[PDB]
Order: sequence, then C-alpha cells, then structure tokens
Amino acid sequence: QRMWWAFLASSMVTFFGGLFIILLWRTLKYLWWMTSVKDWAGVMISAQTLTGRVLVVLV
Repeated sequence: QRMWWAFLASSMVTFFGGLFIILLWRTLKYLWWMTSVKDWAGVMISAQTLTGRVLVVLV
C-alpha cells in the first residue's frame, strides 16, 4: 500500500539507464545548427555574463 518504491526507482532508472545508454552510444561510435545553439546555451551561463550571474542567483 506504499508507493515509495516507484518514486525511488524513477530517479534510480533516470540515472542508471541514461548513463548506460550514453556508454552504449559511445561504444557504438567506437565500433563504427547544433554548434550555434550549443555555443548560445554556453554563453548564457558564464561567470562573466550578467545573465549567467542572475541565473545562478535566482536558482
């Protein structure tokens, strides 16, 4: 009658299975405007950027 196992297992699988699929993707790669948005997301968050400063203060 207790649902705690679902709440725990949700985080447990969200960590473990995602790490496992990342490792599996790396193994498949070994066996075998994205840059623009990546740099944009990296330039919002910074120690020098005011937007990153207010973002970390807010979080």
